Amino acid sequence: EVQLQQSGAELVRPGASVKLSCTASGFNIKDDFMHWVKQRPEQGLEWIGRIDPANDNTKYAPKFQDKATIIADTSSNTAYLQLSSLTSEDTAVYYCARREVYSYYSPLDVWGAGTTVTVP
Amino acid sequence: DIVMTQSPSSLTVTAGEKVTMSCKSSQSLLNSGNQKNYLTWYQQKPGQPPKLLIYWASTRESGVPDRFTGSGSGTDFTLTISSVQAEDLAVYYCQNDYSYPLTFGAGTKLEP
Repeated sequence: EVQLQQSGAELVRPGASVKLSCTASGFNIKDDFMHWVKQRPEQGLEWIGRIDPANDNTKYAPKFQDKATIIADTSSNTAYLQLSSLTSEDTAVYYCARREVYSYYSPLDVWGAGTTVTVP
Repeated sequence: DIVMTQSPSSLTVTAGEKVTMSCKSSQSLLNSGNQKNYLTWYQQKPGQPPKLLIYWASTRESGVPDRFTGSGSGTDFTLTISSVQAEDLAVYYCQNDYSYPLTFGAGTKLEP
């Protein structure tokens, strides 16, 4: 089947940076859009941004754009979520999802297991 | 931009019982070009990743049971389940899949 393998949990000190990985299995990301969603203990989900591994174009949420950086390495079929200067507010679970662009319509079906990031 | 509002937030249910959830969008999600509404529903159990239940506000994902019915148009949508089961106790989110940025509702948690 298709699968989105995510890296392990993280515990960083306020001010440090962090890189999260979302490796794809069963499909080449060069044909899917890699999105990133953040979820705090609250419950509500929040879109952070996406990227096009093919062209390298990105798309962030205005509130995240100045903190998150989504990178992609086709050579390794991996997408990254770089978070800078962490604060308590950054403590959450970060999932990675995909969307096939080469098709009429396709929702955000497959998702990664989500990697927890605790700062405090 | 597009605000997703779901209600009620919490809902005590009993097995076999029918349940109705509502999700209202800030602006219309109906694409006049294909008459399809870009709204999708999710299910989330604790310690588990979000799962796709329905997209285009009413089309069931390959796999989900019929007891999951989504409907509504443009601004108002609702989720329904005829005779809720036990493994139906998660949180359900509706999501605007029309335009950027993608927005999710706060969700409705089904309780014991």
